Amino acid sequence: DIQMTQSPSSLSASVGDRVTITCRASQDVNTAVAWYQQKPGKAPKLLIYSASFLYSGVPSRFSGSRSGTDFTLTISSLQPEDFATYYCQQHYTTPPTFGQGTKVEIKGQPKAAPSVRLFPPCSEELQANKATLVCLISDFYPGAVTVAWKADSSPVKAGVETTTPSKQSNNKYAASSYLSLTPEQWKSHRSYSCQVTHEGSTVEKTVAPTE
Amino acid sequence: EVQLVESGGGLVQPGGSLRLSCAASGFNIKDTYIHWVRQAPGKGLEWVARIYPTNGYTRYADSVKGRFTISADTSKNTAYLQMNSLRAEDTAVYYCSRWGGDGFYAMDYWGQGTLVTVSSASTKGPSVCPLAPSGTADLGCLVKDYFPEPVTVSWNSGALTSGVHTFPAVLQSSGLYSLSSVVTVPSSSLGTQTYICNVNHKPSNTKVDKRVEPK
Repeated sequence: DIQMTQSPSSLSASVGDRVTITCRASQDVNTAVAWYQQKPGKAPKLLIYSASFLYSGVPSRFSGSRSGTDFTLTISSLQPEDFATYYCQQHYTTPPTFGQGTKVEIKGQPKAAPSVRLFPPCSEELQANKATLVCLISDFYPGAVTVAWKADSSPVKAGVETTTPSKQSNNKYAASSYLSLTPEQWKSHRSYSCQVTHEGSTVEKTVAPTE
Repeated sequence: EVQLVESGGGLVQPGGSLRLSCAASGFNIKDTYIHWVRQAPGKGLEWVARIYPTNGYTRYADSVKGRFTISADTSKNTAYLQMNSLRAEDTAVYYCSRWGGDGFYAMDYWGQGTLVTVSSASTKGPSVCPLAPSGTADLGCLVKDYFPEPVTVSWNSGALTSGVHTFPAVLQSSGLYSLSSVVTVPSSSLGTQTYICNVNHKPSNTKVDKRVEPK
């Protein structure tokens, strides 16, 4: 079964950059290769077929080429409507297969540092022998964030559930991290800590059972 | 105008069954192959099946054989995917697609996609509890362990709008959702002003209120 290896998985580019995306086919596929663009919540749109033929209505700053089993999509000068995910696909044999995708992202304006807000358990959960620490992370850009939890000062990996960052309406990002505990666990430690690191700045917040 | 329109899709249980449709217009199916392609949330595209409606010749991907059946219908200009023995990992957006014609084997037209969720989780309203606050303070409501999406959260029956931030839900390893909603309020309002979060989970026909108080 023929695999398409796409590189890189992600790229932040400026409007006007020459951008190149590469697909390695696992075995020979001739020139039976298409490229697609997909925007969030939409269907993929065909860009290039038979390795290098530009589909009707696609701007000419797009092109595709081949060396061996290496396939390449070039965008001569990135435009705003080009920020998107791109996928290659071989259609040489059945089944046809796709690359994993390359996300071409905006190299964003000044960063914004996250607000971190960390809450201890509810009574209602304690009384039902459950406990949840809730770490809410808002108003950050870019949308990449490292969440670390600590008990006293020991790293805690167990029972962490963290969302993928999603764009607020103000175009900054938010995310949530939940640490599930038993009451026993909660009471066993002096403090717990939610640590958020973003673009080289660490925001730590802590909560204690003894008030 | 060539168009492909899909219908069906939704939540189903593992073991269960669903049928998708792909109504073409602007061309004749018979002139080309119709495909199904699917996209697990946050992942790539995975081809699923294909049919030449002129004769009904099908092909399938291994992960679906003996489970899914693609079929077509001349008269109604329509392709179908019958999905049985569903598993959690068939969760995806399902697209239908065509080749062009003759020797043009790229997918030039795609339908808009339709989401299929496969989960063993049972319908359930959330356990809500208040997140007590320690210029301004932060207070909130934890909306725990519901299924399926979505929930709507208001404060003071929709009257309290400034400082309100309702967060996207986490899907937990258990297969249930939790989320939180917070309000930033004047510290001088604490212990005096009434703050109520109102949580509505239509799928379980459940509305819950909780008053949030300092401690």
